[PDB]
Amino acid sequence: IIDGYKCKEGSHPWQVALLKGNQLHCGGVLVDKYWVLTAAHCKMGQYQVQLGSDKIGDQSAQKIKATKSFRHPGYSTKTHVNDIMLVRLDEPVKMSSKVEAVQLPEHCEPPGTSCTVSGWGTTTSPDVTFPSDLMCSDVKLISSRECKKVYKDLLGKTMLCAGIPDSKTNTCNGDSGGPLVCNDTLQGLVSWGTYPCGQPNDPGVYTQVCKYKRWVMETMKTHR
Repeated sequence: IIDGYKCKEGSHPWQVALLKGNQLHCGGVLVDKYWVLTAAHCKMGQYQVQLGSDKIGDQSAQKIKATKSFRHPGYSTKTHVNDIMLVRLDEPVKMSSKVEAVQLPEHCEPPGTSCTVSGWGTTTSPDVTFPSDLMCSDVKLISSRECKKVYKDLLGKTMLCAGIPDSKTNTCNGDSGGPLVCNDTLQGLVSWGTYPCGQPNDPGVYTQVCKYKRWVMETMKTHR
């Protein structure tokens, strides 16, 4: 997160870190005791999922291993359309004041809605610095029609854009898969941006979670 702020202790109990062993690979968001939602480009054969702390590599926070990933079958390694993936934990996580599933959206929030995205991505670019504490950035949903003025054909129908005009406040490397929450629901997953990060008027780009409600439900289901 570029030009962000330290998220407030325990206001983000749905935040998880996907680690490659010890080391930050991606963000993620808890959606149930057994399931984590993240970007498809974050996929690995296994993860260690850190839950329940704002501090990355917190020795007190529980890590749960996960080996099974369910990428949206439409994911494109070329365009990054459908950049969403569910991950099944090896064991369920106990809920508490530091660990809580996020609210999945019932509707799509419109342009202009105020949001916050969080992660442990670098706070500088291109020269990288990785933080201990979870960082937050307040952004606003930008309409497809505006965002297209910048990104043109790069933008698919289920990519959502967010940012602040004339401001560097944005996502960056390591923030991938993390939550964009607007109005107490998850509206986005961090997908991509321009590089270097934090360029004014270059929106951050997100998988628009309201468009995948059937798929998430179908994939998570536990009964029928």
